[PDB]
Amino acid sequence: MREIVHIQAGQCGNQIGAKFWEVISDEHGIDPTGSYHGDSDLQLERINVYYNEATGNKYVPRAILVDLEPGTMDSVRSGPFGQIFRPDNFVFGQSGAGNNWAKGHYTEGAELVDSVLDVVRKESESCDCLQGFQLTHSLGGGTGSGMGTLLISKIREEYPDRIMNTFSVMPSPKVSDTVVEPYNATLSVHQLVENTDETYCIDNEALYDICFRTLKLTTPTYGDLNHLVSATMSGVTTCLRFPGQLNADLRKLAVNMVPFPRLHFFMPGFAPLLTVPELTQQMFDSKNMMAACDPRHGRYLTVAAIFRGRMSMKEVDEQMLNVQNKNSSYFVEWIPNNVKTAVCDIPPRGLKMSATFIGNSTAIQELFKRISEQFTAMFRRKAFLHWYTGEGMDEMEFTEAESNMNDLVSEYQQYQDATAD
Amino acid sequence: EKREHEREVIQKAIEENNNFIKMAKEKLAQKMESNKENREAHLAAMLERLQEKDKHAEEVRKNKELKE
Amino acid sequence: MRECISIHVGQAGVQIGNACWELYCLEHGIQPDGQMPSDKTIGGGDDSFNTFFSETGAGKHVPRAVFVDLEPTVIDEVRTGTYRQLFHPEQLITGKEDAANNYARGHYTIGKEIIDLVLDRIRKLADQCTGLQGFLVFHSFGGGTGSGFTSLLMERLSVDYGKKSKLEFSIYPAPQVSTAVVEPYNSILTTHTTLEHSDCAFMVDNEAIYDICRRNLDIERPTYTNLNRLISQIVSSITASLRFDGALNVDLTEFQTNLVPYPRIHFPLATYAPVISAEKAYHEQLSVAEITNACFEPANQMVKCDPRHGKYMACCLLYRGDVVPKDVNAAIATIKTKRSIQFVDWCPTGFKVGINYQPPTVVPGGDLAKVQRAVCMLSNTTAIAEAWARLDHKFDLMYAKRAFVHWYVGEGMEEGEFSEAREDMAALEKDYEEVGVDSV
Ligand SMILES: Nc1nc2c(ncn2[C@@H]2O[C@H](COP(=O)(O)OP(=O)(O)OP(=O)(O)O)[C@@H](O)[C@H]2O)c(=O)[nH]1
Ligand SMILES: Nc1nc2c(ncn2[C@@H]2O[C@H](COP(=O)(O)OP(=O)(O)O)[C@@H](O)[C@H]2O)c(=O)[nH]1
Ligand SMILES: COc1ccc2c(c1)NC(=O)CN2c1nc(Cl)nc2ccc(F)cc12
Ligand SMILES: [Ca+2]
Ligand SMILES: [Mg+2]
Repeated sequence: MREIVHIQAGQCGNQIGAKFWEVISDEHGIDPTGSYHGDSDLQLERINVYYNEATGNKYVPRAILVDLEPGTMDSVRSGPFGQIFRPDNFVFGQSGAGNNWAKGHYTEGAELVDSVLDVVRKESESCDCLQGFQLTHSLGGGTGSGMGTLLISKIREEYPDRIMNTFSVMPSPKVSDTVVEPYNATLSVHQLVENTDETYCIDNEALYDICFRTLKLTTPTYGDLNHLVSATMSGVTTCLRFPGQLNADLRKLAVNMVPFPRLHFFMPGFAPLLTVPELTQQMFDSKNMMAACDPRHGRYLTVAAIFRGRMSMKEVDEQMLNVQNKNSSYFVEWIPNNVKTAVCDIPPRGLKMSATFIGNSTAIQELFKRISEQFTAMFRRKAFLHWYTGEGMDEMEFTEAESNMNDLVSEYQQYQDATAD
Repeated sequence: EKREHEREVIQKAIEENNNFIKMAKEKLAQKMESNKENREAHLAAMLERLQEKDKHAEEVRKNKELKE
Repeated sequence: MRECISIHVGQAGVQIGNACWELYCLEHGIQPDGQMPSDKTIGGGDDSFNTFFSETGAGKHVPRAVFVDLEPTVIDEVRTGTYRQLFHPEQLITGKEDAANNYARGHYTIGKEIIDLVLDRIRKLADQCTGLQGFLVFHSFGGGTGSGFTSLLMERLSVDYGKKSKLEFSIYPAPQVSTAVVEPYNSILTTHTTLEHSDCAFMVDNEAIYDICRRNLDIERPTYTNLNRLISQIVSSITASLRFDGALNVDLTEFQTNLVPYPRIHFPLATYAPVISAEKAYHEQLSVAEITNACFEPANQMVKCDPRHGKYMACCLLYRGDVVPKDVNAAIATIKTKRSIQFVDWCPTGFKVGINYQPPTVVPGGDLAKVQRAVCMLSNTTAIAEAWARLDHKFDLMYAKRAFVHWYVGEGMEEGEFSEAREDMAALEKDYEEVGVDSV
């Protein structure tokens, strides 16, 4: 058994975290009571990775639900599977965060952190072999962005030798109006670059655009968006959850995916939103990327591809070889055999064949450039600095988080320009 | 003379089988020791900066108490 | 006596041990519970098969083997599989956390926690030996256990057993079945750390094995089960001299005299024939002269390289089954005139032949045809250095940007170990050049 420990934080965090468990519970054969009503035993073989086994053969997610406002909390139990969770693993503020990063990181979040850290430990010490953690949150406002990165700091301090995997949801002015988001994100990324091993960028700008153009949704809801995220998140964990050729775990992912510690921000992808070549074409298509970045504008350091369904893997092998040949200038040449693939026989609910695509592309600097720009439009103005310097923060701290995120893009460019000869 | 030689050759084969077990044993212990210090030195660096982060969260909270 | 202990390290090593030990059992008539009706010497003996199998008083024949892996997935399947009764629990050793594809974790971080226990278990196997010959170590180049734990165990075995023989069966990485993008790093690190501690190493190129499977057995996307069942045939042939008696049978160690002209030049090229499906082997008997000939077709080699564009330092033929010296001699004579076989100028050009009469065996439901006669050629050719060249090039592409190098430094290793390893490899490739140059 290799136990991941899940942590949802904030408004965005808990919601995308919730449909996550709804989906993987359905794939694995678990109803909202925690019992297994499933056909195949391939759904149990590695169930302990996300699930505590309770006698009465009840499987309990290994989830720590967290927020600074009890509202988001109540929704969870009320919703489907709300009663599969552990009642103790809810940890709730009262005063809330009010879309302020300082309130999540330094002040009000500080007051609730040690109450989370305690549930972490209780869950961590129950583990035969703790992989680490995945945090579902947002970088746009309040609890998930700030307390989530303060919780990261604190956890890494107690588990410096465990993996820290986050699903961070990046702000898009096409989906939220609160103007302090370019601030919240940049201060989070300053922390994410320094204290996570793997961060999947879920870009609300790319989730919107997808829903609006491909899915043609004239007004997409945070529920139509989160339908995309649940598909992605079931995908980028297939090899954690199901038996396969490769004994995937959160560190083997990191070792093989992250050639430089800081360059650990993955562009996810899904298809379809079919044949093995259409999948592959779409899966490498910038229209299927969950981060508003075009791969053809940079170069792939490393790529992972999950094929789900019943399909000729001989076909898959030739198809994946085909895209690297025809697209060869878009994979850095100084890292051989840097595109791996895995196939799992069970596809997600309602798709006979899916593909999921994790990429580490220097084009992610696009994502970070858009945030960097909206930042400086406010920071050049000194706008709303009072929401932050009032909570005790220095102005130097905005400068630093800004220079750091600028370096991160500068380093992506360094290796996009790098050659072998 | 020939027997003096015969015993010198078997003394050499022993000398060298031994020096080889020796230098292996030592090369190992050197490596295993330089590795504990390196890995520790690295884990220590990580904590020292994770805690200097906690000191900065004191300074930050103590500034908002200089607001009231 | 002359007993050999086999050590199977990591997923590749363990799974290949399953293929080899299931094959040995079928060869020697041993059943999955360990009983052998033909052994009338209960509790012991010095029969040839006893070089690989001890006997319990209750009649069980028990592999002189140890399976070590830093996680339990792969060895749990041995503990519960068809042959679970064959092994004593204490032969099957597992950790809780594997090496995560990292040489450092296999050698230092995770491995240092189980090495004493593994050495201890090995000592209990050697203490049952009246004349221990050596060890046979099976491991991948690519995995973090395969590379870093193997080499830790190799250094250790050298300390506890001095110059006693250590042979390697090493899985050389191939892009079609590879696990990790860092397989070149683990590859060079372990090749450097082990080079002093190994007397003979047979490399198996996963792409060589993969192509033979696709091409001679018509398997579309061959699995580890497909490849392992072919590797164990080649392993079987190399060890059949140890496990079997025979007038015309020649000890492996005698072939090693010929195969290693200098300590570092110890990587023999294996080639095996016939690899042939049942349908294509039906009505088509392949003669001594046909299989011998196949040995000199580069597409039948365990490692991809061109012996034609290199030089031979030794060439051995290990036959099993229906083969007699007259035929062998006829076949070699034709090949010498019709094939490109240049020897270096400092070593004789005769072929060294051994014949085991017991015919080859196949495993229920396998893809290999049961043939009347088989052969494994073991050559020491400079061409093998090509495999070093390729692998050394992949290492360089990455190390020049220090890609991934932080995953090793954070586990305690220094960049200097990397350049030291690659220099050793640079020298090895230069040694293989030097042996081939003519004399003055
Ligand atoms: N021929 C063959 N090769 C294998 C097999 N299993 C793994 N390999 C090869 O081994 C290489 C990776 O090393 P592994 O043995 O799988 O890893 P490990 O030894 O368990 O070490 P860890 O990284 O700690 O898991 C890959 O390149 C594979 O090609 C097998 O069953 N047969
Ligand atoms: N994709 C997606 N984004 C969300 C969702 N809920 C909130 N967000 C984003 O998160 C940001 C607000 O942070 P929030 O979740 O309210 O923090 P909290 O109130 O402390 O939990 C906004 O910019 C939203 O775009 C959701 O359900 N789906
Ligand atoms: C090519 O570079 C690699 C990228 C990724 C990986 C890897 C090598 N090798 C490993 O053993 C872990 N691993 C993966 N890990 C996880 Cl969690 N999911 C995956 C899904 C698909 C897939 F192809 C690989 C993985
Ligand atoms: Ca006997
Ligand atoms: Mg393993």
